[PDB]
Amino acid sequence: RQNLKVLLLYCAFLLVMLLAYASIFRYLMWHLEGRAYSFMAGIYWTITVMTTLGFGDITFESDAGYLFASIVTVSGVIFLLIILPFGFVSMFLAPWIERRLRYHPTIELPDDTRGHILIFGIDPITRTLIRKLESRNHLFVVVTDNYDQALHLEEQEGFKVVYGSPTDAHVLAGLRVAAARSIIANLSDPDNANLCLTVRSLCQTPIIAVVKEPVHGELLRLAGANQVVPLTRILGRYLGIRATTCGALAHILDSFGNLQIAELPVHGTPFAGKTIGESGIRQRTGLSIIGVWERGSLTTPQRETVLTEQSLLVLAGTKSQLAALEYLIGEAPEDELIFIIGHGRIGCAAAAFLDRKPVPFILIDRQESPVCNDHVVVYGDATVGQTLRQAGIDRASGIIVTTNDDSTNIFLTLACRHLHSHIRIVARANGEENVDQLYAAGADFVVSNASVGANILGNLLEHKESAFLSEGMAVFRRPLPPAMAGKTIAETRLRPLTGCSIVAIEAPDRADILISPPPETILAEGARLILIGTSEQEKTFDQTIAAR
Amino acid sequence: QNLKVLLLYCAFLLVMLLAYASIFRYLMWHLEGRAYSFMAGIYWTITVMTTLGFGDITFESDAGYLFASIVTVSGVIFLLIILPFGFVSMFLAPWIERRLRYHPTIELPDDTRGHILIFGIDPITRTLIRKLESRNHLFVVVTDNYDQALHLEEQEGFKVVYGSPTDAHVLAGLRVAAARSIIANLSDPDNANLCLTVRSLCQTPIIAVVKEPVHGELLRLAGANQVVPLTRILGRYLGIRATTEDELIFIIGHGRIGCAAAAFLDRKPVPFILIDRQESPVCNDHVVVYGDATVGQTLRQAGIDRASGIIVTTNDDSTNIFLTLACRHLHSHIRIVARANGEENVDQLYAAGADFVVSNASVGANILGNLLEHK
Amino acid sequence: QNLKVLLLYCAFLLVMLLAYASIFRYLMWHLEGRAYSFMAGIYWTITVMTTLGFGDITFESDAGYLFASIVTVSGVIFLLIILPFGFVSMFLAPWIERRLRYHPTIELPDDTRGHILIFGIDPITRTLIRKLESRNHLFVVVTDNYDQALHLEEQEGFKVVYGSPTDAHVLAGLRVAAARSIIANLSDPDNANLCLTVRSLCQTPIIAVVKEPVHGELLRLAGANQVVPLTRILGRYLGIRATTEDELIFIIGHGRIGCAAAAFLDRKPVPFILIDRQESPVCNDHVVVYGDATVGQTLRQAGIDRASGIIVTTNDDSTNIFLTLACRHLHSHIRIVARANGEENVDQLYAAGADFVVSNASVGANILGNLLEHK
Amino acid sequence: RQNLKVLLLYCAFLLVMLLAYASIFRYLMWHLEGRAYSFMAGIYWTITVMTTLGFGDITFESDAGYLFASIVTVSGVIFLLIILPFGFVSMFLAPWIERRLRYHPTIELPDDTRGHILIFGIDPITRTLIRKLESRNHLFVVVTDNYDQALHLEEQEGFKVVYGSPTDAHVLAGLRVAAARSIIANLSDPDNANLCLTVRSLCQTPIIAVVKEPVHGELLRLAGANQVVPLTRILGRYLGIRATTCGALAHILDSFGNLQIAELPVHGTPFAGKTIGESGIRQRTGLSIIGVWERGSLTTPQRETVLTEQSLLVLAGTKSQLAALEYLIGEAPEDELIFIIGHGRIGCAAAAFLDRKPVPFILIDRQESPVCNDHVVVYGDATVGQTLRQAGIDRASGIIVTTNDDSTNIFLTLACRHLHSHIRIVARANGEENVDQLYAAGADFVVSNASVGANILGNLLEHKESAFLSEGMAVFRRPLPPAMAGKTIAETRLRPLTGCSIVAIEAPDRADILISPPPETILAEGARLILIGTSEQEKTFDQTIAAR
Ligand SMILES: [Ca+2]
Ligand SMILES: [Ca+2]
Ligand SMILES: [Ca+2]
Ligand SMILES: [Ca+2]
Ligand SMILES: [K+]
Ligand SMILES: [K+]
Ligand SMILES: [K+]
Ligand SMILES: [K+]
Ligand SMILES: [K+]
Ligand SMILES: [K+]
Ligand SMILES: [Zn+2]
Ligand SMILES: [Zn+2]
Ligand SMILES: [Zn+2]
Ligand SMILES: [Zn+2]
Repeated sequence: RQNLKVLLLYCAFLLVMLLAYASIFRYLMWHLEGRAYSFMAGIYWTITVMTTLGFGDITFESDAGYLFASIVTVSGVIFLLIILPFGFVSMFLAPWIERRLRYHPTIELPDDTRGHILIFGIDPITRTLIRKLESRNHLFVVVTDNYDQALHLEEQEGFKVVYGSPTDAHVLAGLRVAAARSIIANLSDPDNANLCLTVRSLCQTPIIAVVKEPVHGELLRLAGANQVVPLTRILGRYLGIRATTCGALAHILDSFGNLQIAELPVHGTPFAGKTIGESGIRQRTGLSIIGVWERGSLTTPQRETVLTEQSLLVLAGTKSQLAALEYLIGEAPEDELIFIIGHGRIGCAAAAFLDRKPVPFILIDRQESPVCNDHVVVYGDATVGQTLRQAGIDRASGIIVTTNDDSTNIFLTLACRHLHSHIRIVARANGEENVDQLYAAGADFVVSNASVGANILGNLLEHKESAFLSEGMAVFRRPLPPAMAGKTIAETRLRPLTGCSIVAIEAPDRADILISPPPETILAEGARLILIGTSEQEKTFDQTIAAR
Repeated sequence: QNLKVLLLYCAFLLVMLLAYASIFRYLMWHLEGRAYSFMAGIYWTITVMTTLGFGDITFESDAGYLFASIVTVSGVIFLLIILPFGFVSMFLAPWIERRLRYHPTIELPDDTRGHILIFGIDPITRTLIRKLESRNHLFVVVTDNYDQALHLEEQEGFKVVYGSPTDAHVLAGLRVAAARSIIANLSDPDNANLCLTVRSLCQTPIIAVVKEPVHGELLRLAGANQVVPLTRILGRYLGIRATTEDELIFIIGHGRIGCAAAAFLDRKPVPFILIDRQESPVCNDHVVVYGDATVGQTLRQAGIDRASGIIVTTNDDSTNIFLTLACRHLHSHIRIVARANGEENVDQLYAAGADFVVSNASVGANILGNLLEHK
Repeated sequence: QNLKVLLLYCAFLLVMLLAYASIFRYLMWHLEGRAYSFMAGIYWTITVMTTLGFGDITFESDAGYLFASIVTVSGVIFLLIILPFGFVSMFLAPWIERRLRYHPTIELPDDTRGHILIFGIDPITRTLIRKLESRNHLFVVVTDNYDQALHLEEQEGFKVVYGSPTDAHVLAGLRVAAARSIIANLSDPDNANLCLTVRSLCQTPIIAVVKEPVHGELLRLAGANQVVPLTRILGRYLGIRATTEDELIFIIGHGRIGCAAAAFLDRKPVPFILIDRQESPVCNDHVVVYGDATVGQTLRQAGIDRASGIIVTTNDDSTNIFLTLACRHLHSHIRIVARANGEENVDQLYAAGADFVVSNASVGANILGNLLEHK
Repeated sequence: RQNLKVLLLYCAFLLVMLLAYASIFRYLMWHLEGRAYSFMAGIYWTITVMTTLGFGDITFESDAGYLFASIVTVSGVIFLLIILPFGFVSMFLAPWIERRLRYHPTIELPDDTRGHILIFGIDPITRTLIRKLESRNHLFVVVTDNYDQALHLEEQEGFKVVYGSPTDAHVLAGLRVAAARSIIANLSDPDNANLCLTVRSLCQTPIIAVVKEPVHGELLRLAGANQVVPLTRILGRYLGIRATTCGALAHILDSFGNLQIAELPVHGTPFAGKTIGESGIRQRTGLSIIGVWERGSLTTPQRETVLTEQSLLVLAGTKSQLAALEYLIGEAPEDELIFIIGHGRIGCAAAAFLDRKPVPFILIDRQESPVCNDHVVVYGDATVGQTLRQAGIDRASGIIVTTNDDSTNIFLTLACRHLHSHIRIVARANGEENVDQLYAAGADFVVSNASVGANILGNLLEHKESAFLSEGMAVFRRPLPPAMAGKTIAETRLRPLTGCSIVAIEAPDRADILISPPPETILAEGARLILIGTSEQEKTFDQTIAAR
């Protein structure tokens, strides 16, 4: 842009210089020496002089003609010999060298820039959220106050990088935060607080803050943030659920008090190896298989679907419906004891989780946690010798390996699995490049940080048409009224009446479900509906069915 | 400088021109018997050196060949090598050489007078500069830190010099004698060194910002014309804002300021609690409640409930904000006074819930600024 | 690459030449009725583009003027801009661009086979390289450390790649499948990661240098074809050299080696004293006498007098030298075995008084080297 | 050198190309078209073609002539249009940019380099030894293994800088250590040991090692070093001598057992304010004023010389002669108590000194000395408040301020002198740029590290014709034999007879001395000689006087 324009702007000047001279010449030849020259001769002459070719076939004779020739000559040397080779070189050669040779840190965004997604605080999660959602070519812009880090992210991108204080309002003004589509506040909690209060001072643009300590959750909504994600606590959960010898029930959401969305690791459970229709999970409980999570993907349930031990079943149903699956697994193993190696915010979160549903564990680390005063820790280097065995890794029913270094995690998983082939080992993979290797070391399940993080933010980013809608709302299930047996969702006109929206229609006699049905969907008899609206829209719903 | 070297070389070139154009007209006459008009001589000489080469005006004698060969090369050496080099070197070097690698300015020009020497850059001084360059005073900051001279050179509005502020030779190059005023905002021992050294070269007025108020008379002693105990003052402004029985003021942060503020609330007896993480390396006369205020029930275990005032005094604004935000959530009616190092965060401490905010940079600049034009 | 782009552009230029020289001869004939020999066409075309401009062969019709104007510019664009650029860009860029700022090599060519991947550079491997490039094997070292890739790139004899040795995509670019052998000389957890990852891409032989000998079977388990417990071995070589009653051997230095050596002198019961400064982060089974050996009567308070042998095992050669020098001064007849990390200091440990010197780099290279060509 | 040669080598080729072409042309014109051209025409043509001037007055006509013209044309564009502008630019423009833009670290010395002085371990002392002895333009070469430090020393020099391991023998080989004049080993003691053992492996070049811990002195001579300087211990001495309220006697050398070279701070002594002849120091004791040290300079004593309080008197005489000056000062003040603020190697050395001649002191510091277990230290920050007064700085007779930071030293000296105007304050100046300011703060005397260091090394460097001669020798004084009353030193021919050398001849009845007398010096009656030879040369001396 700014360099190419300067180029052919200067070419327009040169062509003007040409056409001018070629005519001044034809004038002089006529008015000085009495020679009528064709126009092309004027061009041909002028070119020949400036370019310093100088054929000498067309020359002047009067001193006056000498002067104008001398002039045109120099004008060739100044503008075709100096500037034009300079400009061709300066606009082409400078970018390759000046910008690799020394950083020219981008400090501001263009005036017109809109629709971008501001990333504040780069790390494995966000870096993975970027590589994943640039598959829709969103304009991802990351920001850093760290000069040497802006260097790295500028040479390898994918995403434009800005260098500056994320709290300085003037900086945020140059980032056109008002015209932004969404802002990801992935800094420290006090910086996240500063960040939000500052953005709320310039605009109202949606801010998804990733909070470290879950207690600071309400404090960041308070700082302005539209949605808060306690990632460290969540990953701890996913670890504690994966470690419980027999796959246990995990509660995801309490939609008012009507419906519970939950999940279940199929491992060590009578549904493992068995299929969906074979297990007949919906039939015996009345539950709703809203989706199955196997190989890092969200898929719709099928009857012919075999549940691997590695699988995770999402659920939806009443409190007495979930209860029916805590008995269809369904007995706890005697002498449970889970080693949690690593007392980060995650290992601590996981230990807080295994506390919530009482399973005794041992927290092993090297130094004491700067954050936690409520967890007793066994102190000692796990890498060095008999440390795990002195704690008694022998009577353990599960090892959760939670170091912030993947290479170490691998080496423990490798060390444990060698030492005990049959025990449940759950590891944690910061960088998702090491996921495959924790499995290959012997991990029964691997929780990739980057992957789980990106998936949450990603979903919260493209659901951001109704994510703050979904926030502060209740989701419910309604047995489809027989009056609408055979009628379209569109023909029924449910949303203009009630305000609720259909997200899923399952079969009357099947574990199969149709999720996010199109407006042209013809309803069926007995088909069980599951919708999302306000608490009060679930309410006025029952009329607009009775009304019409 | 670089421009002078350019058109000095253009004067030489025009001399070369007028000379050659006349040597030519001489030769044509004295070698081959051709009288050429002066303009023809210029026109020829230009045509040769510029290597255009029309060939309408040529010599014939071997002698004429020689002078033509000479004028030809002189064109290639001075219009083909130097003049494109010089146009490129004076224009292209500054954009690249100076962004690409630092050429640290080590000295001030001979004639430089009326400048205001800044020694020890920080939020205060940086704010004193943006504020008093609205009268376009020549602000010159100095640092012994190479990597810091880099930052301040690319972003300016003030020229930056790299060198030891205590080395007398350095101060001599800074023309301290002809200076209008000197701001000594370093450590107390450095400030002392700085003054004793300037008093050795001149008598130029020196406004020293003293950290520990006891060292105040020691710096006037080092030469300083006026001494400003900024940390003590900001503590005062905090203690005054927090009172305005069962009075009880939490002071979160035991810096020199929170300690100054606690020393202030002592002077007019109001009971307070000093909360911090580590013990103050400077104070042995204030009892401190030790514990991280960010982590959980720390403030409540001290009893933030029967408190009539919280003074939030961390040296990090983002943390101050997050406390003010945390306190005001926890207690809507109590007087919360916060402190804003960088004045970019002032608005946000208010927005968090601060009943009053004391901006360091702002209060500092205002004092120095006033002391500078009242000088 | 860069050379190809050059004479590819020369082929285009010669095409431009032969084309123009014929278009010209055509025009002269079809425009003005002048038959020109082919060489005249070349000679003209050269003369125009090169901007020489003799003016002996010129057109007269406006049409001829146009084609001449065209050929003229085509000379200025392709002989005046690109050809001097390209000669400069392919020649001048490598000397400057690559010394001036690093362009870190991130990947290996498609066809690269028969190479020996080095993972984890240090005195041993660096010595294994200088020794086995006497058969001109393609040694490629890898590092995730940017500033270390710089050093190893300017001083080589081995190509350097910058990247995570555990990232599978990185290993894919290194053509690990077509590799001849891989040397895993990282930490034990990294070595484990490294192997499990290579075993995921290929089955290429991996010689892992294991630090703690207990992790030996764990690395064969990670895939490694052969495991070398170098630290344990060097300890052995030290313990053997120090015996060869009242036998009593001082082992100065409680590294993995001095600890290995002490474990060795345990296996065939000879009483010793382990002297160090801090406690070993790895060993809880060796009692150590704590105290700085450099500072005064430390060795004599332990009783270096009734000792039958000193094993000097510091990870600094200059210190080892200074101890060996200090001991041999203090006791001429006692058996002193020292350890030489860098083999540049071997001669000096002898010269200080070492009865035998165990060079780390040398013993390491010899083992790996043998394991590499016996492979 | 290497770049200029490549330039005019290429100019020789160009002129060859010229003279060749100009003759090929004249040949062709004759053998192709039948035109005899003068030689100058050939040059003139050839120039005109290659330079792309192209007058077109002299052209060919045959196709053959076209070819050779086309050839000469291109040869102009390749060698006058590409290389010659490149080479003019590359040899001129590269040094200014390539070398400022990125370091090209000098890794080796030229083959022929001899007579240089290798500096190993740059610091205030050596940097001052360099600025001082480049006033004789010696080739000072400093060496460092620190890349970022080689950068600094290369841009500011004065002295060429080499980058490499000073212990690596190959490195030392490139430094041509064999052809070296002298080597200064100013590294750590183990590095100094390594350095010497390595140099002794390549050559025998003289090595002056600056030893930190004085106990390691004999260990470095053992490593090869020809002379060892325990600088830290010496500076401690100079501090302890300066602090003793009344100027005390300090013993410099025990030449066998015959003669003692000593010194005396004149401060607080009855010679202060008084002159040399007025005090009549030589007269009452028999001592020899070998030189006076006032303002950082070594000067010959004069009778009309006033001894300031700041002065230091060097001495030479027997054990009973020095004794006579420990009573002419001469009484110790009651209640002596010296604060030594700073427990470095120097403050510790100074405290070890004030121990040797029992004066009670207080060692104050912040942390405990990693090196000393024999000095009890009062721990506490001296900058912070009542720390000095709680130790009782009130009953102190002297403060020695010995921090490794000058700005702090200044601030203490400034703080003490404020607190106590009359007490003896001795400070220490690392960098000699701060010396003036310690005085201006109130220091009664300032010991500049850099200055005292350079002066020792400097002297040891230019005395290196007889420094190792002076080492292991004894210096003596002899009452000039009356037989040589009126005879020259040269006429006497003392050195070929005895082997001793005259360094000083003083007057029979004067405190004045003539030092390093020229060979043409006519002796006098009673004039007292002081010479330097071997222990055994002082012996055989008494014959060669009795012989003739
Ligand atoms: Ca991996
Ligand atoms: Ca802000
Ligand atoms: Ca060596
Ligand atoms: Ca100074
Ligand atoms: K012509
Ligand atoms: K003609
Ligand atoms: K021409
Ligand atoms: K021409
Ligand atoms: K030309
Ligand atoms: K040109
Ligand atoms: Zn915890
Ligand atoms: Zn305090
Ligand atoms: Zn051990
Ligand atoms: Zn001591």
